[PDB]
Amino acid sequence: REIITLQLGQCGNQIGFEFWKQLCAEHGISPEGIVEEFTDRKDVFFYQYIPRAVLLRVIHSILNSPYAKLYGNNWASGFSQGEKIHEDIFDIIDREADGSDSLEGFVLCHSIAGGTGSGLGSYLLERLNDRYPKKLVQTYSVFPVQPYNSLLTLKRLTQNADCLVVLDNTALNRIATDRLHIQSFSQINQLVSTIMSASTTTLRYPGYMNNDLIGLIASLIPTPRLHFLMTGYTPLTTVLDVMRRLLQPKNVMVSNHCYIAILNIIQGEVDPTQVHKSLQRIRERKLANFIPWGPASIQVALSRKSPYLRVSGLMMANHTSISSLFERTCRQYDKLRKREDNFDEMDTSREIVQQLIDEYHAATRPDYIS
Amino acid sequence: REIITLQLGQCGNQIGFEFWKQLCAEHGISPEGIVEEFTDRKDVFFYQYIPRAVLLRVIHSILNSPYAKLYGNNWASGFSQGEKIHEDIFDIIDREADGSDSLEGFVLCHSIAGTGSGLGSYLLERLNDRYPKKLVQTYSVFPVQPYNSLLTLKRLTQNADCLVVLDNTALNRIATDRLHIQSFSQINQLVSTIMSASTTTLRYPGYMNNDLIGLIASLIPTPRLHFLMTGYTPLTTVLDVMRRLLQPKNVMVSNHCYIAILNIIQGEVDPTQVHKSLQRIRERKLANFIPWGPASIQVALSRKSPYLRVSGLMMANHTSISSLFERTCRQYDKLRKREDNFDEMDTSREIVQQLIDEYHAATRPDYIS
Amino acid sequence: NLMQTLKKDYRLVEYLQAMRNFFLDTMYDFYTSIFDQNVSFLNVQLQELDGLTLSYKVPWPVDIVISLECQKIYNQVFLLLLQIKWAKYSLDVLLQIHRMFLLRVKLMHFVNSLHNYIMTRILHSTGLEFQHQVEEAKDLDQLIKIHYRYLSTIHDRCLLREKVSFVKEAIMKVLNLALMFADGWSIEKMESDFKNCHMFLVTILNKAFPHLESLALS
Amino acid sequence: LHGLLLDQHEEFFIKQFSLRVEILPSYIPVRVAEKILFVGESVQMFEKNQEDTFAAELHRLKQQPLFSLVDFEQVVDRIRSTVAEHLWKLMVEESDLLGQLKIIKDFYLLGRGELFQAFIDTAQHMLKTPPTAVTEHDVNVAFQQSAHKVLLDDDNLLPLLHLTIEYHGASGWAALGLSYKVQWPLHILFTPAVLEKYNVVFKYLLSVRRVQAELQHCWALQMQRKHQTDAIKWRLRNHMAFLVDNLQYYLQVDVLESQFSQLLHQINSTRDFESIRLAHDHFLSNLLAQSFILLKPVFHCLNEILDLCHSFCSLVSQNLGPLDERGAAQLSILVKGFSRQSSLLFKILSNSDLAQLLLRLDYNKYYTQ
Ligand SMILES: Nc1nc2c(ncn2[C@@H]2O[C@H](COP(=O)(O)OP(=O)(O)O)[C@@H](O)[C@H]2O)c(=O)[nH]1
Ligand SMILES: Nc1nc2c(ncn2[C@@H]2O[C@H](COP(=O)(O)OP(=O)(O)O)[C@@H](O)[C@H]2O)c(=O)[nH]1
Repeated sequence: REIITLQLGQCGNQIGFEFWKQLCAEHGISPEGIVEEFTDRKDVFFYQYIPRAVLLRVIHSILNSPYAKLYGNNWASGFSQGEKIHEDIFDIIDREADGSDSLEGFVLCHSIAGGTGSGLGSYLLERLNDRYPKKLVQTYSVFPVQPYNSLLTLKRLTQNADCLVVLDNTALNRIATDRLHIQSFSQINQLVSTIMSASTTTLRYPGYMNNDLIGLIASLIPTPRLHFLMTGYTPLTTVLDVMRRLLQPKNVMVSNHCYIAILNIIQGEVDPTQVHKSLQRIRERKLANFIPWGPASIQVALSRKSPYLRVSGLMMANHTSISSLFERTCRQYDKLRKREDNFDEMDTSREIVQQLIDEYHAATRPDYIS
Repeated sequence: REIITLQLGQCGNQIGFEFWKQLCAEHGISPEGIVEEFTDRKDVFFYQYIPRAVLLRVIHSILNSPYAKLYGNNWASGFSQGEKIHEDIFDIIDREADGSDSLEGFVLCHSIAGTGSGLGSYLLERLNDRYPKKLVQTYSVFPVQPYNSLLTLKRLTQNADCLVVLDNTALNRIATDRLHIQSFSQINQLVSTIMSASTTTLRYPGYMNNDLIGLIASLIPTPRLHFLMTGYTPLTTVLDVMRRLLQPKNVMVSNHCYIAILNIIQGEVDPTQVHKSLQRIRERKLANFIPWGPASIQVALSRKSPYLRVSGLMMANHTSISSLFERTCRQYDKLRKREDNFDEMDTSREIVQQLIDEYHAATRPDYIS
Repeated sequence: NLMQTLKKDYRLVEYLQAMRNFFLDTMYDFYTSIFDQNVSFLNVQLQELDGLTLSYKVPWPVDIVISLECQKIYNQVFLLLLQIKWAKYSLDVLLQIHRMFLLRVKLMHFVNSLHNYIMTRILHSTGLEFQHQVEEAKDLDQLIKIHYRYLSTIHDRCLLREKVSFVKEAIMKVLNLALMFADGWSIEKMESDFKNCHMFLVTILNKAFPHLESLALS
Repeated sequence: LHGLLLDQHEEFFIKQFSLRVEILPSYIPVRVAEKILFVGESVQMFEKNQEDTFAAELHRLKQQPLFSLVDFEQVVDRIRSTVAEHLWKLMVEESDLLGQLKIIKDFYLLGRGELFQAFIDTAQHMLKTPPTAVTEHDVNVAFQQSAHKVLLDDDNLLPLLHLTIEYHGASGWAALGLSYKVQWPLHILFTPAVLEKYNVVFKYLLSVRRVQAELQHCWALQMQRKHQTDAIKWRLRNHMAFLVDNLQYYLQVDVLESQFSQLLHQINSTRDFESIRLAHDHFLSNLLAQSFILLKPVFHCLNEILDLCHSFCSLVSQNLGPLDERGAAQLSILVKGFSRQSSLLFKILSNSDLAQLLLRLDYNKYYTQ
């Protein structure tokens, strides 16, 4: 069960290469895509070694790197181009699907703010649901005329992408100043790659459960509407030490309210006996609020750090506070609507996202059902 | 349940470092934060080993010490600079507070004599804001200076959960009497001994007093009267110690009566003779208490650090502490008529007047109402 | 040989030292969780109004010393001790309006004085003597006697065996004042009770058999 | 010493060999009987100087006119520790005893779980039907195809796993089993008895791994059906019935990867062989108890959740439109039974169930039931 990855837009093509140079480094893979001498299951991302990538000016910058053998700005303008290269790119996609044994999902890296992303990323999600109906489409989208590109795209991600992880540049640029002291794009991307890498740790190493993308998402998303997640990377030592740093909003890249379900990923060699002791004290302290309506639990998983390269940690959070970020955007959208062929598609898009923010604000009530 | 330390200004960073020196000397922890081979529960004051220290010019001096492996002059000036780095320092607190499993208290080492007094004023109002279930004890140090002092009092009168006075003048007296020095680097040698021996029951577990709230709330009768003074005579049976403790020559403070006495015994004394010593203290009656509430004297046994002789410490709540306030108070009225709103200074003068007026009434047979 | 392997380890002596240590630090965190039930919830807490029967596992070489009817007595003193730690901690965790504080010191003292009496003057006096005695054990039998002469005396100094409804109940009923006053956070009707039961306590204990005077001061 | 028994009349007390107790001698303890059977099976399965020395010692005992049990063990315990030491070499260093144990944890204890989800995906239709005499080999080619399907290629240790079907003495999964042909040196430690209790665990663990997989497929079926008012009642019960199995499928890495962490420690510490024979025997005994298999009530309650969920996931997959023709009339039957079983297990919980209830009630939802 392999996952074909697609990368669109400048931001998407840039983070992917930094995600690729990170992944092949964790394994014994030379930049020439050849194994070096120097158990780790490597089939999920590599084909027999070539990564199952489809990259879509910046391409020249990639081929000039020593990793060469590894393989306008308006929403309307980006879409029009898509329909014109409709047939051209799908043969690239289709041939990769038939080549794989049992294709499972579609990882996509794109930015709503990015024009090409706001035009070409949006078009694929409708076509991907049309051609292949039984394939999950999960995207590592990243939030930043600017509000327009954002809200118009959110209209597609709420009905096409059955999963999504948001990465806000505002909080990322903030974290860069306080604990990294940078002031560029070339520095903040270093931490972005760390998130995507540890996000797919349990899949690349043989474990007991979590052997597919479905094995991670299904516990998080209960309903087709509540399909937005958040990440948190603490190390920038026991099992109880790492969790107390996760729940602090000082490290989560975000700018009543309660979670839905938590997934914890530990990449260290900690003694797995005291993890049940850590959870007990957490329930005693009551550090995070939950939903009363439905049964939920806090989960944790273990794995092994790359030996060829100490405890790290990544958390997957499903919080209703993420709705506020939408409101801020849609608020600015209404601000530009009253100041400036049909101008109607942008009207229905504002209405459908109203349901999403409504669903989350109604989710934090004891009567979210019906 | 752990306690986090914070060292403010040149003074606080000085007194804390030397206290961390001796504390690491008592424990079996080499200066390089690595355990030495050579019984003590140390999770409260150490993290697995790095101390839970929050230091705030002297930073260079600390780094220059071989212990590098162990991690203007206006009050309003300090208050402004604190808001400037509000989230700058509180992230360090929050990364450690939430980084601590179950935080228990907040100890503070600061001098109200320049910027640490202003920054310390900022922390108190701020710590009460966010953390409502966290103890705040302050090991403040006492001696244009009257201004900075009186404000910190106004903040300390309602924010801090407890307070331990340490006046330099009385400490200056011990510097010459039993040491024959006349130095800053020498007076703190006693202050560290005062600090280390104060929390011995918490670092070496016993039967009683396994939490800091267990020690203080026996003394403090009401949140207004939350001011304490200490005693340390040994510089011999249990009766010899306590009698040496009630002599005013040893109290670190420059009618009246006590509120409650808590004693620390760290020697190898026998628990057979302590209850009789209290009797001879009552019969001979070397001290008086409040006439209203039935006051008691407490004493605890402990174990001295084997990695390091009978010693002892005394904690007191004495109403004679009112005189110390009245001096700076008089000093304030002195410079007020002697020389953008200048109105907050009057608010501070009103509240500190309340506390003093409560002291004088606290020692009367009609403290009710 | 048995005594030899009992200092550590068939170290019977080593096992005995741990026994009176895991009750009578560590047990502070255990009870504090109970302040804020289930029978399995406690076990994971331990492994981390009057019930909580506690037991232990003893190997055959020491089974003859720590008998079965010996566990209950060790359990008896543990139950009563916790109720003292309870009232002591309940009136301590918190911090005519201020008139309540005068009822605090007038009470937080009294329970505190009693706690200072049971633990220090009794649970540490005989304990210090008992260790100095077992280290001179020279017999299979007398080791039982020096041990059995430690419980049956510590159950007498701590008044739990007889004169319960005559003396012990007084401390028990005034302990209910530590519960009632803790929740509320009628006031005049408390001192009328408090000044009565406390005077009832001294005017009853005044009969003092002699070791009771160590607390009779207050 | 040679791996074969010279008996033709049921004389010796050793008849995959086993051990006999109703014919075992009286004065000989059962402990040393466990030692003997291990050294013999370990050589039979295995098929320098350690041979002649053992012979003369055996012969010397025959000249003693008194059989002293203290000496009979004195020579056997060396032989056991001798063959165990060399076997431990082959099990770890060349084969990555430790190497064989790692292989066991993988295939018997579902350690390589990714192999068994693709194995189920292929060997699904050829097992739901009642098993017959041909499906025994019809699946072995699928399992062999599965190991090559995840690029795990090794001509070693692959032909050692031959799936068996208990046929003629019912679904196919109820009779599935996995046998392992032990080598000679490890035959003393791996009797058909210890390999039997391993086989029972493999059936139960494979069952829950099957129901979670097909259940996750239902999750992908609702998500696929994004655009009926009653259509939401599925996921309101599916996601409900998902947490009862997923969390049931947790605590397993916290009981396997923990107990296995101790057994792997017990060997690398003690040089004795008897410790291995008791620690490993103790290690397996916990799996029967901690995994809630021996306790009938917890084993009889969650047992109903398994086959109840089968009907649910099949019902939603057996149609392509909404549950209209008595389908919704059928869904309302299971919820009346399942929701009661949810509170029923909640009463069973209220030694180790805290490690299960903590995860189930960290969100405090079952408190409302
Ligand atoms: N995180 C991240 N975001 C990026 C990067 N490069 C561009 N972006 C985002 O892309 C947006 C600009 O889009 P742009 O690149 O002009 O779109 P294009 O002209 O269609 O490529 C900005 O708001 C950025 O937040 C990158 O390297 N990292
Ligand atoms: N007893 C004692 N007092 C000290 C020591 N160091 C500084 N002080 C007092 O601290 C006061 C000055 O504090 P200051 O350095 O201005 O604090 P800052 O403004 O925060 O840097 C003086 O009045 C000193 O009496 C010390 O080591 N011992």
